[PDB]
Amino acid sequence: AYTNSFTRGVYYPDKVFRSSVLHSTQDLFLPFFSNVTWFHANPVLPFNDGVYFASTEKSNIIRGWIFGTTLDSKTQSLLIVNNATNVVIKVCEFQFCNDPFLGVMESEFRVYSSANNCTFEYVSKNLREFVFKNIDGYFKIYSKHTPINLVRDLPQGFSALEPLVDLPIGINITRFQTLLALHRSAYYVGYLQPRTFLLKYNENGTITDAVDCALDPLS
Amino acid sequence: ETKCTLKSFTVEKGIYQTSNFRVQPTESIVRFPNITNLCPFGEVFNATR
Amino acid sequence: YADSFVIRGDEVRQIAPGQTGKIADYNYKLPDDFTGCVIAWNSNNL
Amino acid sequence: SSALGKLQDVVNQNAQALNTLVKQLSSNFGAISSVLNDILSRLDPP
Amino acid sequence: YGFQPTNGVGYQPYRVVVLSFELLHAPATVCGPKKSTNLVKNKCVNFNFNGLTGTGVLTESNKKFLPFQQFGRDIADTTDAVRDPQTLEILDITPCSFGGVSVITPGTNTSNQVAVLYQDVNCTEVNVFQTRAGCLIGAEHVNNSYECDIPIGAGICASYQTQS
Ligand SMILES: *[C@@H]1O[C@H](CO)[C@@H](O[C@@H]2O[C@H](CO)[C@@H](O)[C@H](O)[C@H]2NC(C)=O)[C@H](O)[C@H]1NC(C)=O
Ligand SMILES: *[C@@H]1O[C@H](CO)[C@@H](O[C@@H]2O[C@H](CO)[C@@H](O)[C@H](O)[C@H]2NC(C)=O)[C@H](O)[C@H]1NC(C)=O
Ligand SMILES: *[C@@H]1O[C@H](CO)[C@@H](O)[C@H](O)[C@H]1NC(C)=O
Ligand SMILES: *[C@@H]1O[C@H](CO)[C@@H](O)[C@H](O)[C@H]1NC(C)=O
Ligand SMILES: *[C@@H]1O[C@H](CO)[C@@H](O)[C@H](O)[C@H]1NC(C)=O
Ligand SMILES: *[C@@H]1O[C@H](CO)[C@@H](O)[C@H](O)[C@H]1NC(C)=O
Ligand SMILES: *[C@@H]1O[C@H](CO)[C@@H](O)[C@H](O)[C@H]1NC(C)=O
Ligand SMILES: *[C@@H]1O[C@H](CO)[C@@H](O)[C@H](O)[C@H]1NC(C)=O
Ligand SMILES: *[C@@H]1O[C@H](CO)[C@@H](O)[C@H](O)[C@H]1NC(C)=O
Ligand SMILES: *[C@@H]1O[C@H](CO)[C@@H](O)[C@H](O)[C@H]1NC(C)=O
Repeated sequence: AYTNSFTRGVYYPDKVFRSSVLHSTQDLFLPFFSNVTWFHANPVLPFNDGVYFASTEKSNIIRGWIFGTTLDSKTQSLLIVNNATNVVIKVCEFQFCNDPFLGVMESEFRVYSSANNCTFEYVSKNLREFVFKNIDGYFKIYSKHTPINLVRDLPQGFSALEPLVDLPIGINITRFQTLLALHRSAYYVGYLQPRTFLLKYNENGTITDAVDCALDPLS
Repeated sequence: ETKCTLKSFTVEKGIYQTSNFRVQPTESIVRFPNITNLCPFGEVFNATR
Repeated sequence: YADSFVIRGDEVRQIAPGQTGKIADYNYKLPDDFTGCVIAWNSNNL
Repeated sequence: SSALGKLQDVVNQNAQALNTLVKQLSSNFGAISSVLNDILSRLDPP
Repeated sequence: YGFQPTNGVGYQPYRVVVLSFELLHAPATVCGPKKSTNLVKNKCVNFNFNGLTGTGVLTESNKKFLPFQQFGRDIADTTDAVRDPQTLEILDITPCSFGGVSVITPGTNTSNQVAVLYQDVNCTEVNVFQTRAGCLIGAEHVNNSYECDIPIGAGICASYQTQS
């Protein structure tokens, strides 16, 4: 299936506060009214320039992503996981199952079978959006958690995404995947292009509205 | 100063812009994130075995 | 003004208008507003 | 109480010009940055 | 090695640590510390917050950033606020007073007395009389109204009477 975003995938493109103004930016955005894939419950996707990624549930079936160029050994990759404990970022050379996942006893993690040469570690319904990008050896992640009053369909509205993480890795990326918690006892993928937007800033400094300046003559 | 900026030993009545003025910085300050991970080389240079 | 001396064969490009180097930063400097000639010729036979 | 466009236009023109003057303090014109404290920090005087 | 405490030097055990700095091709990594200083308010200073470099006078403010926002800027894109990275407090930035200086002369063919106007400057930062055109030094403020002689501005004029 395919679906239509309406006004989705807007993130704060810098750390700068702004009071009641209209500011114009050039960056990598998800164009308004786009053609976003639909997935149910998954396969190896491309990256090619950033990614928008939403998801919907009350349980937690979406348990992180895996990135990289080959998703195996012989080249390095990232791995972002969340068991019922908390997030586990990790950067080694792995050996990934071609269909990697984790179970739910509640024993799991048939994800990889190798953790060699680790160069970075870290340990510690609902709509959960994420924007992933990778520039100059930094892997930036923006995110937002809005509550839907549906269960698993893409809604309409405006909600800007706030920066979360910054990782000075150096890693090359060309592909990525997803991770799901099996049954033993809905998600979308947009892509980002270089656009020019007009963001409206509140008096507290939040982005409340935007204009995509390449949609139509009025814009 | 008027005679210099007017290039003349006589000046006529009026008001004349002669120079600018500005306050100079008293000192310098520097701010930066706090200190947390300063590397504990007291594990490799301070091992028991 | 004739300034006459002897250097190592490498830092002959260190006698130039405007530069950084261990010979130029410590033992001899020329202004960036230099005007004149620089002559160098080899010497281990003297 | 419910037309002064000729007075509004001369105000607008002057403000639009003064803003364009300040917005030019952030162009390179073919330099490495727009800040003098950045050319005086990663370049030698020559 | 059979090490024994009664061994001549050069046969006693030495511990060795070899540090090897490498530079692959990442974006950055570990570096050395960097001394700093405290903070002062209400004085023209040269500040530096994390790389934000400028000069001016810092006061405390009534803004509220967003937890991830590190400094503010206004229309025309000048920095007019900042967050300092240790208190987590935001501070207003105001340029350090400046202006023009004008001298009021009654004509050198009449006198050598002068008055001085410091344009749009408060009088504290330089008998002494505060106009809306700036701070005026060397002229007496009388209460009568004459025709204008030398225009000061915002309704004020000056003149050489009687002698002053
Ligand atoms: C290993 O740990 C010891 C103890 O904490 C450090 O020894 C200190 O060295 C300083 C400077 O020589 C002395 O003033 C202190 O008196 C020492 N400690 C004690 C408890 O007396 C030593 O510096 C550490 N090694 C390294 C490489 O950091
Ligand atoms: C930075 O470190 C200092 C201490 O080195 C922290 O200062 C404390 O701040 C709290 C307020 O939250 C005060 O109640 C304490 O009295 C302060 N102690 C000292 C010794 O100054 C400061 O909070 C730290 N800030 C950050 C952002 O880490
Ligand atoms: C998205 O692109 C596919 C490509 O064939 C097309 O079939 C589909 O109709 C498009 N969806 C929308 C909403 O335009
Ligand atoms: C969650 O997964 C990480 C991945 O290595 C692991 O380190 C951690 O121990 C797991 N949680 C528990 C409770 O074992
Ligand atoms: C990465 O792992 C392989 C196999 O374990 C090893 O041959 C190689 O030396 C490792 N890389 C580095 C930089 O040591
Ligand atoms: C990423 O892959 C490209 C392939 O064209 C390669 O040239 C580049 O060096 C790689 N990145 C790094 C940091 O080596
Ligand atoms: C945030 O904005 C709202 C409306 O714009 C305003 O009423 C409020 O005072 C602001 N500050 C808050 C909520 O701290
Ligand atoms: C200027 O001075 C000369 C010489 O004393 C005099 O003749 C002339 O009247 C003066 N001009 C005036 C008073 O306007
Ligand atoms: C000048 O400074 C004084 C001293 O704080 C202040 O009270 C006053 O409002 C300022 N402005 C004028 C026009 O006096
Ligand atoms: C000018 O007149 C006012 C009347 O309100 C008075 O308060 C003030 O002291 C007078 N100043 C002088 C210098 O006479």
